[PDB]
Amino acid sequence: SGGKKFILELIETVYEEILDLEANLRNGQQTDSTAMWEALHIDDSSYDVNPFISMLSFDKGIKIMPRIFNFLDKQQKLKILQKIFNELSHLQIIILSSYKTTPKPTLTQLKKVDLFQMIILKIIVSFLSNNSNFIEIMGLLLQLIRNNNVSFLTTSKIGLNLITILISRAALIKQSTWNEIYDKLFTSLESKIQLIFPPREYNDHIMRLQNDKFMDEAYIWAFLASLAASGKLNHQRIIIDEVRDEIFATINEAETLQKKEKELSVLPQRSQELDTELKSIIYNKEKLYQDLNLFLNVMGLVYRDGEISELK
Amino acid sequence: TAHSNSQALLDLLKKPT
Ligand SMILES: [Cl-]
Ligand SMILES: [Mg+2]
Repeated sequence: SGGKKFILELIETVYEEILDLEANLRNGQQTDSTAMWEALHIDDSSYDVNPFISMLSFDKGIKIMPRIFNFLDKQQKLKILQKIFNELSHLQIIILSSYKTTPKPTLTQLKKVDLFQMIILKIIVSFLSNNSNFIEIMGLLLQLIRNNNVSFLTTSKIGLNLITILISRAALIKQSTWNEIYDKLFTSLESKIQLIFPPREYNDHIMRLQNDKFMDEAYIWAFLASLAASGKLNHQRIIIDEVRDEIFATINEAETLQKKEKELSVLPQRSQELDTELKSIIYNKEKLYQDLNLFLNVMGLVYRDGEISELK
Repeated sequence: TAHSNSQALLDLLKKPT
């Protein structure tokens, strides 16, 4: 709770407040975002689940987020990011994007996940890059690690992608407290790193719904590239040991595509449809090499031409 | 070194299990 009607009436209020601010601004009139900020209920603990968190369950709530950020200051935006991180596991979008809680998502559920990802992660990237200081990024990570089961978040594409954004920004911000925060994150992941890879039945289900024969796992390798990057030799050792089977599953998949390419390219007669198939195979074969190499290169390793070796 | 670390990681990765 809730309830459903109350949250929908709250979104309508947010829409009304934003439209008044937008109208005032356009006409070059003085804007006051107090009524709008109060309509959000960020500083509200009167319910089991925070009303703003509940607003994010609805696509209409998600779509107005960039417009809300146009009328907020630095601290207000940070309060929003902190409420999101603090209650990540109680966000229905995380429950929908997790292969554990939602093993069979509907196409509608997948569209909601994708809408949320391109809107909410764009907002977070824009705020953290320009501009947020060390203490604030460290604070968001600690909020995420202390108020959530981190391994459950890594089973969700949004959860994993939110963690990658935070690690990658922290890695850029220092040219020693991060070293302690990173190890707290590593602690919560150790012996569960393989669980970031969804089971085959989940991937087969996502593929049927989108009519595709290849799963995009670039985000999984980007998370791993980031984690290995900020880790010491002992962390990299654990990562390699835990994801070893996934590295060899990706290589087998790429080598299967490499052989399909060679067998079809030798065919004397070639139509535009065989041309399309070969380009599709070449594209997917090269994508697997690139995704795995984003991770391996970080540890000075490279997959070429048929094996893994030290990067020159 | 970065070389010795990379070699340790390669050797670990190349183990069957
Ligand atoms: Cl927990
Ligand atoms: Mg203020």
